Amino acid sequence: ALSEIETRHSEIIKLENSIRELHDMFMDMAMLVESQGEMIDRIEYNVEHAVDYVERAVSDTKKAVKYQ
Amino acid sequence: GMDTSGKQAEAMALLAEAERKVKNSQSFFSGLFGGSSKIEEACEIYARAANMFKMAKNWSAAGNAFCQAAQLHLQLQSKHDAATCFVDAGNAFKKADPQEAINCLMRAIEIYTDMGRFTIAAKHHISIAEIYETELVDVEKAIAHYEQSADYYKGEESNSSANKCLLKVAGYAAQLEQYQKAIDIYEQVGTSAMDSPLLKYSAKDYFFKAALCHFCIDMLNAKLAVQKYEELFPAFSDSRECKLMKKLLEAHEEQNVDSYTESVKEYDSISRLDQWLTTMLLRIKKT
Amino acid sequence: GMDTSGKQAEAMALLAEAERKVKNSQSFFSGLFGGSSKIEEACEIYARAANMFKMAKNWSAAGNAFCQAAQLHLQLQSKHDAATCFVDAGNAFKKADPQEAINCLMRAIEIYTDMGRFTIAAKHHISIAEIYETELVDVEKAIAHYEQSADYYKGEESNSSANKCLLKVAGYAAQLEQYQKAIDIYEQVGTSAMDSPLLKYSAKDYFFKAALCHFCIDMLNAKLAVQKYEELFPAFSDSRECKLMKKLLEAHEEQNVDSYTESVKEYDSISRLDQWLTTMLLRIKKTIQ
Amino acid sequence: GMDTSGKQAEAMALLAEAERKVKNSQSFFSGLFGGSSKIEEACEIYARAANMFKMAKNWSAAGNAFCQAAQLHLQLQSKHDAATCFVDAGNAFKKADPQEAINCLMRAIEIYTDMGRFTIAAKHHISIAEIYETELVDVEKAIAHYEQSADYYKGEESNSSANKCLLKVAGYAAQLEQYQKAIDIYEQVGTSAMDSPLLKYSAKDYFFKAALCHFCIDMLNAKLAVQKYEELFPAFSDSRECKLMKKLLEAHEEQNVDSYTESVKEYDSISRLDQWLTTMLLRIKKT
Amino acid sequence: MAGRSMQAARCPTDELSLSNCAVVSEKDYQSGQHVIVRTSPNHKYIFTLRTHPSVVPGSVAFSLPQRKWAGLSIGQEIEVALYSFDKAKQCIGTMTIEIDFLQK
Amino acid sequence: RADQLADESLESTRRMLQLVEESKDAGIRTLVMLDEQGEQLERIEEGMDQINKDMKEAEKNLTDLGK
Amino acid sequence: RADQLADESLESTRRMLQLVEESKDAGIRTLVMLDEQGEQLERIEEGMDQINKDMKEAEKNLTDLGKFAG
Repeated sequence: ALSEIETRHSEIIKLENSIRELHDMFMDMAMLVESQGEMIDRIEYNVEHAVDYVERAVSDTKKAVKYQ
Repeated sequence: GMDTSGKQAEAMALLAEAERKVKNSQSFFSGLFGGSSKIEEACEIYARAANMFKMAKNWSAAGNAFCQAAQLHLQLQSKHDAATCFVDAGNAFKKADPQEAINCLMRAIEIYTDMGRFTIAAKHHISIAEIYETELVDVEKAIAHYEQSADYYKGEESNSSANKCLLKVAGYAAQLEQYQKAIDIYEQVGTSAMDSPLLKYSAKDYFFKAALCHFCIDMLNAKLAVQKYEELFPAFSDSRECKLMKKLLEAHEEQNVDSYTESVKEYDSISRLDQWLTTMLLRIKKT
Repeated sequence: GMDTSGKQAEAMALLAEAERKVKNSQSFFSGLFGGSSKIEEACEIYARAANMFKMAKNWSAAGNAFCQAAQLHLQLQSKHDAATCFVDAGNAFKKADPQEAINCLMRAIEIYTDMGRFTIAAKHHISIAEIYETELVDVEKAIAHYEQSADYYKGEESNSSANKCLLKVAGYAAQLEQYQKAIDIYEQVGTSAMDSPLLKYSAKDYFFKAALCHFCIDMLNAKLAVQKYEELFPAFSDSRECKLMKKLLEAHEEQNVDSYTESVKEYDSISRLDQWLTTMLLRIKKTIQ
Repeated sequence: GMDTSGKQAEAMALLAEAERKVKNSQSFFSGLFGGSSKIEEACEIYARAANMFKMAKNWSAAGNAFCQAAQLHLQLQSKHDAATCFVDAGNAFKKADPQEAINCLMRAIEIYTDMGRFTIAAKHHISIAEIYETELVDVEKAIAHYEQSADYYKGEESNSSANKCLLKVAGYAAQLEQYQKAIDIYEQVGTSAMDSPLLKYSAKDYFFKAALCHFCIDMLNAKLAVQKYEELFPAFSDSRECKLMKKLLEAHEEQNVDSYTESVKEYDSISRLDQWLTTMLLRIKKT
Repeated sequence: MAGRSMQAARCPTDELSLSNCAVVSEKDYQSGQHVIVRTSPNHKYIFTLRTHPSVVPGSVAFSLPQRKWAGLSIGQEIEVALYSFDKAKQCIGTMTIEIDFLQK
Repeated sequence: RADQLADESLESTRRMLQLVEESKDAGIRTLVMLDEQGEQLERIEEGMDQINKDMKEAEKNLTDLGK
Repeated sequence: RADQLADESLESTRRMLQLVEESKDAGIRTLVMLDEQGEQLERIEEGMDQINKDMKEAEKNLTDLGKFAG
């Protein structure tokens, strides 16, 4: 009984250590993923803007060439 | 700082020479009609003068110069540039005075909708909704803008954004005591989350909120609603939400404040509650 | 809403103007021979009217106008733009008429894969399988589409997507078709993951499903495959799945339904079912005699 | 089946048309001087033929067609299309015969480094290292490619890719009874992981491996290295790694082979090891 | 007679609740009329109507014992069809009634 | 003093329950944002492919016209 | 009856230790990798802004030159 209870105490202290480590690790998870989500959002916006601008650029350049 | 106010002053002088450019448009462009690029560079100097103003920490002046450049730039050509300038003016006006930011954002919305860009229109609608919520007290306008953005996003199979917009609207409605819309949205989103394995675990909260908004309106239907959620989702009763709800609705059958007061205090003993849920419970359990 | 009705009215006006524009263009071609600006402008009008119309809450005719514009554009030796418009029209028809969307997506797949792009073709095949299986109650052509998507993905060494598609195909096959293909696919995916940097501890489930299929075939095959998995994968030896399946096999050998019932019930109680293990277990129980 | 056969037949027709095209086009260039459009059309025909060959599941001939198109295009004084054709030929040759895939990928690396770009060069180097490792046994070439890629990554400030390449190189070196280089790389990466708010959790593993590989040499050096590592990282003693190292050190010190084996078995039971670490521990037990 | 959709409501008065009669609006029905309340194809329950002024047209009121026996809830939509009792057969001669204390 | 150990074990059990529940609650929303990021990512990928194809064809046509 | 107490205790500790070590080892690699995607998307941003500026200047210069020629 003594050995079993001592082993259980070791197991519980390991429980708290591991769970707290994983918890801090997880808040880091969340922070990093939110930052990446924001910055990909900005990149997607800029992608759409560039696509539209370059499409109208080709359109007007081809129209100008046709004018020649 | 004030070395940036000095260049702000010479940016005002640049706006003055742009006034000279419009005077040229008045008088001298009769012979320089081909100087459309002159008007374009006049708009460019307007825009960079607005940029110097922004760097000078004059938000009102920066927004005014941005909107003036946008107005001078929409000469039936390069409409996208005019829309970008208008949204920049709105961003500049977000701080200080955001009222005209609202109108310029509507103008950008109209430009994009005519062009056909729906994602940008919905995002700007969400932006104006949030500026209303954070600046003004009107929620109805924010609710309408969020619903409209959700409609755009669902029109192009952008389901997640519409789902979140509807979730926010339903939460506000439950706080705004419109329980039919809240229950419908909560059950719809719960069923949608149940569809995919990724959001399979989340259905418990949505079912709980739908059941709460059911139980507030018609107490007897609370039993039927919790039952229906349970067979529809066999792993809903196991959830603490369903057990707690059953405890509250069964205690309410007999008039004993101690029972459900102890229940809610125990529930708060394991996890802190939110303003929405706490206010809901305090309102509902009074009668 | 006034906006919707006005959008629908101006879209009809624009469609009529586009039809008159194409008629006048075919007339002017002989009349004046201006080139091809007229046809491109008519296509532009059609596309603008179609986008406004799909903004107008109406979908079927918007997709039809998009298809007409895409056809007229492809008439001008332009393919990628026409193919993209075909894809958009099919997406619009998704909620209006599945068959038109399916046909437009086939045309887009053919043109794209002729160009040289396989990833878009594979994604379109996956979309076809999903749209077919989600609303139409059938698998076989969905299985074919998943297999084609996996093949296209593997052609460019995109292993993850092809593996996922093959896993889905094998799962559907086991649910409905024979278990030989399912057994082979599950064993292959399980054995190709002993060294997985991030999947070191789930090959057990794949091998367990393969063993369950073996048991659904025959007891002797069940046990032989059970050993094969045991020595092949040492970690699987200590897995709870190993003990559960061995207990089930030894129970089924002696013809005692009570042991099987208690084992399955305990397994369900400790951990939930998956709607695929339960069906196979029930089919096994049906043959206890 | 039928689709593959039809693709192969159409592709054979296209190839025959392509040889006819190249022959008649060179003849017409000689006799009429029509420019270079015909050569470009022939190159595009070769590219489409290679694409349809890959469709037909004939990777050797598809890669041959890609290489032919690359050679024809670079003969036309253009590089990027030739490099893309060469890398596509390598991808086709990746299966079946990768030696010519290796050669064409090396040519692609040569042209890319001639242009001046780094990232693609390092990616191709690591790709060739992977090809050698998976299809060949000459791990030395893989080590050299990893070294070149790591040098490029470190120079371009891409610390992550350089760290990964260095870790792989150290693993391979310590595998082939080389410890000094392995010791240096492992301790370097562990030190690099000191201040990392995230990699700090992983910093211990590199030090543990470094201590083991250093202990492959002698005992006293291992004790000094491990105590130095503990002093450098005060909390390293918290993990089971330090106690395991000390226990193995004393067990080897007092020739307690059975105790060493029992401790290794207990560690394996609590956490299974890999082939490499088990080999290292058995090598340690040999003396 | 054919049955028309309505809404289940709460009984307005305690005495009417004790009367065990479905409280309905005068504009919609009459006191003494018998109805069959259908919530589903397999759930039909027969009621006797008692008119009260407070009942809003377009809804039917049931008491809590009634709303528990009949599986009816406030705000739910319920189709009410008039019911005819065969007096040569359905007149209750002797009914076996179980009784118990409502309140502990 | 085994009863004190039992009481401490109960308190630690409660603490573990709270911590695990918080971790699960945050994990659910982590799922939701990963889904959102993938949703946006697919669209940006498709837009990139479209722009690349349009640009290749446009520049090639212009270069051919230049001759 | 303490025998089954010990049995459940050893099962509890065994499963706890293995599963906890699994999570701890697993998360590390993924989050070491996420920074690589972050820096790749940084490079995407840099190259893409340069690309956008390049086309903007090229198109405006082309329009100006075409106007000059006419």
